Amino acid sequence: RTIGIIGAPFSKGQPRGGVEEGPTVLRKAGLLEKLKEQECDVKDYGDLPFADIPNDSPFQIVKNPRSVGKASEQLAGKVAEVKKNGRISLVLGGDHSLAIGSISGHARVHPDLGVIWVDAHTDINTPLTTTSGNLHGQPVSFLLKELKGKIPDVPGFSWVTPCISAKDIVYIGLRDVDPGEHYILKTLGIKYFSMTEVDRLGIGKVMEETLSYLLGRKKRPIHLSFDVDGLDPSFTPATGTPVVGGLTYREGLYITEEIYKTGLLSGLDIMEVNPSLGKTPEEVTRTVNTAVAITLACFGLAREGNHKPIDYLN
Amino acid sequence: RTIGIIGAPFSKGQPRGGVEEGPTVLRKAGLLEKLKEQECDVKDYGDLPFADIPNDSPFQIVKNPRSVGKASEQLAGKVAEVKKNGRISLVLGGDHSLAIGSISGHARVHPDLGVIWVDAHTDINTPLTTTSGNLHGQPVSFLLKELKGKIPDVPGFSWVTPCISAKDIVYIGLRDVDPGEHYILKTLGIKYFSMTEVDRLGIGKVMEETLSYLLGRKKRPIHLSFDVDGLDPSFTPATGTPVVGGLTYREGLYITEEIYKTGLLSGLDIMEVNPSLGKTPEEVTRTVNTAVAITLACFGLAREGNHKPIDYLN
Amino acid sequence: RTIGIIGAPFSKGQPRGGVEEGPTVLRKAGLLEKLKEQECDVKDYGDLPFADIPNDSPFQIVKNPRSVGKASEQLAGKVAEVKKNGRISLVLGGDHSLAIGSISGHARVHPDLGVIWVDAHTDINTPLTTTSGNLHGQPVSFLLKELKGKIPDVPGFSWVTPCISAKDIVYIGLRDVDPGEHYILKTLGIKYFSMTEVDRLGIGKVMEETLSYLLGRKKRPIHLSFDVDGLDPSFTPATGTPVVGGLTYREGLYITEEIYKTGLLSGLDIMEVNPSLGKTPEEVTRTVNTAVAITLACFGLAREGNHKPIDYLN
Ligand SMILES: N[C@@H](CCCC[B-](O)(O)O)C(=O)O
Ligand SMILES: N[C@@H](CCCC[B-](O)(O)O)C(=O)O
Ligand SMILES: N[C@@H](CCCC[B-](O)(O)O)C(=O)O
Ligand SMILES: [Co+2]
Ligand SMILES: [Co+2]
Ligand SMILES: [Co+2]
Ligand SMILES: [Co+2]
Ligand SMILES: [Co+2]
Ligand SMILES: [Co+2]
Repeated sequence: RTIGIIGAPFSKGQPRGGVEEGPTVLRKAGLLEKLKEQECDVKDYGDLPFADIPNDSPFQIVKNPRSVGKASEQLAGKVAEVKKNGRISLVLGGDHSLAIGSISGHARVHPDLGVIWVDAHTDINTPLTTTSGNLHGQPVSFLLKELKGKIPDVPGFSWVTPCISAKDIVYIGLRDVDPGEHYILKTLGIKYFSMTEVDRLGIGKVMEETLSYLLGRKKRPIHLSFDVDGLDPSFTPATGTPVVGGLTYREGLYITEEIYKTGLLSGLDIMEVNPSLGKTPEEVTRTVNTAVAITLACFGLAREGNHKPIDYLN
Repeated sequence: RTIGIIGAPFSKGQPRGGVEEGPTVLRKAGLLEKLKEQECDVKDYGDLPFADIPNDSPFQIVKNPRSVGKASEQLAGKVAEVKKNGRISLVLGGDHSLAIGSISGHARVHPDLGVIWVDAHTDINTPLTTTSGNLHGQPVSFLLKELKGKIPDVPGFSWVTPCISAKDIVYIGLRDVDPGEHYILKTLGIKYFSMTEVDRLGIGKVMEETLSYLLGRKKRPIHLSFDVDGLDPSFTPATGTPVVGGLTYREGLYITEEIYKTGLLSGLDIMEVNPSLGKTPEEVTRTVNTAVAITLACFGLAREGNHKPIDYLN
Repeated sequence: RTIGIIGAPFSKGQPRGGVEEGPTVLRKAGLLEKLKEQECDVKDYGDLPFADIPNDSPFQIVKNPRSVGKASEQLAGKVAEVKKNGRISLVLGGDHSLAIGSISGHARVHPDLGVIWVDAHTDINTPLTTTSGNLHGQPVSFLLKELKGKIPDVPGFSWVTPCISAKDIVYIGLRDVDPGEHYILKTLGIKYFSMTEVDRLGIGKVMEETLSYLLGRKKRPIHLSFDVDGLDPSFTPATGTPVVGGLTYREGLYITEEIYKTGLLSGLDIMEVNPSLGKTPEEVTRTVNTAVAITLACFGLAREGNHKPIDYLN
């Protein structure tokens, strides 16, 4: 599998700025090295340099819209470039708002992509439904074609064009969804597997249906947006919006192992890892370690084992 | 959903007296407020004042029988009253012995009720089978019609009349059952799902069968007696009789979310929460928080989300 | 059920010597007493005294081959003796290398035995595939008939005769398998349920298939080799090779409860418990406690309860 690593040290989609350290701690944990330890072809396109936009007052309640909108616009470009290089874009980012540019850039090359959004949240608040104003909780609303007409023209996002339909996305792990967000869920008929469905069906059936749902009619490129708060904070504590009762370490690896096995993974986001929020140096390493393990699984690392195409017994 | 809150600060069903603080810490955690934050109609009937019965020597091995028997008799009355007010009785109690009065009072109004008992124990010891003498581990024996004839006339329980049949109760979560208790299980043919069955079937199937079992022939009012030690102590540590290998936070919420969805919940007990037993201030908050989350789920709070009947996108 | 307890304080199959304390801490936790508390017939054949083999240089990369080979040869003899006494051999050991002698001795009496290997590892490295040289990670390679011809004549194992076929063994819990080990897995067609399969099917189906797999054609004696690192280190931290994402306390007990229920358990190993590796006195007790609970389950202790064949209500 050939990857296109892209560091995205951004945080203006939410209050806490430690998420910008994401690319740093992840790379320093040997991610690139570990990918190469596998049969992975890796090209690191570096960390995107997000220049400061000192003048960026709120748009109504929406915070740092110009900074956010510009970082996603830039990202979208780098992603598109890697997708043109015939590589799977791996976005080691800051907050989840970056998803807007990652998915957008991906769709430019493969407009028929299907999205898997693992998160404890749906992040589909509109600028009028969000109560926090944090954009890392509204990325999905900017992308849905069905929602084009409700989203106001927010400074910094003029370049955006909704690229995915409500039927081309599956949510897995939900356990903290706002009222307006849930209204949108049921109204647009979005397919989701909240923690209740996971508990009911088991992660195997959940993944079986998710993949059947998105790859029913035909095979299409898959984009996986992975918010680390989708996993229980007993696994990923150094994250800004933890919610108890999350997916287990195992369920996290099962999800990714199944996605990889599709052979259709083409876009991947690893978001919301914030070292600064770790209560102890071990919570940080535990969060980073869990984050790396999930990434390796997306590119082939299997729990049952791996082996090159040779005769080990000779 | 309309609730009838009833505080039951009682502890004489067992040794440790910190359980009496149950109503206090639960209410102070905003339970009433959080219920109102939902579409819940709440009337708090206050904390029942249990006067001291200084003269209450053991009956054979059975401890504090008069104190226990009187608190359940009183409770039964308050429950019946709330059930007559057309409200779902919510009993924030002390020890599980109170179940005797809660279920009894409930049955007075709805004699056809079905019982779901979530606990790590079966609490069906008779005064002759119990080895500890603690009544919080014998409540079920006073209620079963099938057992009427074996239970001795214990001071304080003359007012009791067995109200439920062995076939109108399901156990979920069992992992610490005494020999005589197990003998009673198999002999009366009581339906139960111990941790082994949960592991075997999954919580979804367990709940599917539990509800099919109790609501097969017809729909009937449901009484949920929830002992917090049914959940693993990694979730509810501040409890008197913890047993490892318990139901998860998720399984706990799944159970309740499914019960609520029946629309038949009419009686609820939240028992054995003892702040005094928390090893740290966080074990207390973790136990209380888990206790509140389970209660909210019984009245509609869903992990996938909630929304009023309006147009959020306008 | 009648047991034949055998202490095996050995550690030369790996670096750390604290595993030799296994028999000691296990017995001192009341294991023999607790077995008797059940309807178990127990005869403790004592702790095998492994004399020092001061002169034992590496064989290529393989470490302490003579010490290891001799301890398994001795063990095999004691096991065979207990199996001749019509008792179920219970091997409280040190490292997993001892499996070589336990299974070998067992097969002498019941050559048709079936093996269940619960571990986070496959321990099927050959002296030429192992990279660590630690024999506790190669035991399975000495036993497989299919592998006879690749394994070099290692000092200390001249007495060995491969006793099991690749089709008479099931692995459960795998999550850290070496490349050569995985090559062997797929090539010999060994049946296994890694953590991925557990996640996919559930432990109930996994056990259903494992037992159907080994007891399909006919009923045969079952040998359970239980490496405590098969369970998540949140349960068994005092172990030499911990790997996160392991089987839960519940899954561990479910496995054993199901094996016991077969009535065919005839050989049992409880390996890799190392007190010296516990970060705190509680990690040690937690590891030992978990180890005892699993053993009791193999001999009848059920979570739903137990009761003698009498009338408890009289
Ligand atoms: N729904 C909340 C929290 C969303 C959290 C964003 B996320 O999932 O990216 O961490 C909000 O709108 O602020
Ligand atoms: N079976 C034990 C323990 C029962 C625990 C009571 B419970 O479930 O309410 O906490 C006894 O009879 O003392
Ligand atoms: N595969 C590694 C680790 C095996 C661990 C051995 B065991 O499972 O017994 O703990 C090795 O060969 O050194
Ligand atoms: Co999130
Ligand atoms: Co998110
Ligand atoms: Co209990
Ligand atoms: Co109870
Ligand atoms: Co192992
Ligand atoms: Co092993």
